[PDB]
Amino acid sequence: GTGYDLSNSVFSPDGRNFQVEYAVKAVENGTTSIGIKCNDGVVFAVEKLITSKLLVPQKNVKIQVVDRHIGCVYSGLIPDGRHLVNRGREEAASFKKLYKTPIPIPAFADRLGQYVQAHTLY
Amino acid sequence: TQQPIVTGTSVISMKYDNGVIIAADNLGSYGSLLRFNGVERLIPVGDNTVVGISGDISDMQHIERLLKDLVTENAYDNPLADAEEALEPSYIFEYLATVMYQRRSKMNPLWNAIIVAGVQSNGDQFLRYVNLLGVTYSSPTLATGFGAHMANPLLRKVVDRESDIPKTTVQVAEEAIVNAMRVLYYRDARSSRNFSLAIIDKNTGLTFKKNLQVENMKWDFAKDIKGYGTQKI
Repeated sequence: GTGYDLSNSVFSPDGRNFQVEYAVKAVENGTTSIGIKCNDGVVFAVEKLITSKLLVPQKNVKIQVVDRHIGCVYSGLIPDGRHLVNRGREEAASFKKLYKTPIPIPAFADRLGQYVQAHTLY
Repeated sequence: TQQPIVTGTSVISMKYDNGVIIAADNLGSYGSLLRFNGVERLIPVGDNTVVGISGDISDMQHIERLLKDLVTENAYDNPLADAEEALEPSYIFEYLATVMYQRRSKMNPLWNAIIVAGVQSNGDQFLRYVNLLGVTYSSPTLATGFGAHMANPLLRKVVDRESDIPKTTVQVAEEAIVNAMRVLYYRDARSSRNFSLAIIDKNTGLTFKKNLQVENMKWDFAKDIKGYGTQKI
């Protein structure tokens, strides 16, 4: 039969989760953003589209910081990205409160990974 | 429902023509044992505020963590974090005063007395007190604990009213603060000789002096005191 793509957590006959794959399509319809790791740091850059001259130049900042040492940029549905950063922030704070040291990047990654993956379970 | 364990004594401060000065010794007492000699009780927030805290040290350490968080969280999605939308002394104060009163209303206070000294973006000096009960007040001079009894009378001879602020220089103010700190080492059994002082000026900004020591003390007269009444030798 069909219908394996109307509800999130459902596995299709070939083991794919169609709703996640359609999410990816929303990502591919968005602005490009990149990241370049360097000899002692990282650089983030993003293309911001100028829908019209009415946009106040340099004000709709898109790149976001987490704690004081992490930068985050994303492509797709901007609001979803913000949502993701809000959680990252709560997650980074939680880590600092209990362990004193600011959140390691690999640990932060997984925090974001687990939350995102959680949204493919139901 | 608690009781303070490691404690910090006086925090004194006064406002002068172009800023405010605040000082506090570096001791953390455990009852009558002058246990820890390297405790910093003056907490700079950004470049325009210093929060001086007396009372329970574990609670001061908590307030420190809270202040560092306020700074992290204010930078978030704030392109003007190091400019127009930076934390003002009045914001830091109101926040703390809110926490203090909420904690007292839950019968679990942060056992402290705090003075927030700073300079607002338009140049106004800011000096305001808040304690474990959520009580707040402002005055040209403010001191907590023991210092309220001995430092205020001294600092007030310099700035007795609002009109006296514009007639007082940093030199004069710092001199008075430094003398009060000496008087407190003389008469407060829970004081330390080592202290920290911070000046927040509308032109020169934040100058934070660490490792100061009370000097120029008068103890020589003690040689001539013998007995407690009739003893002659």
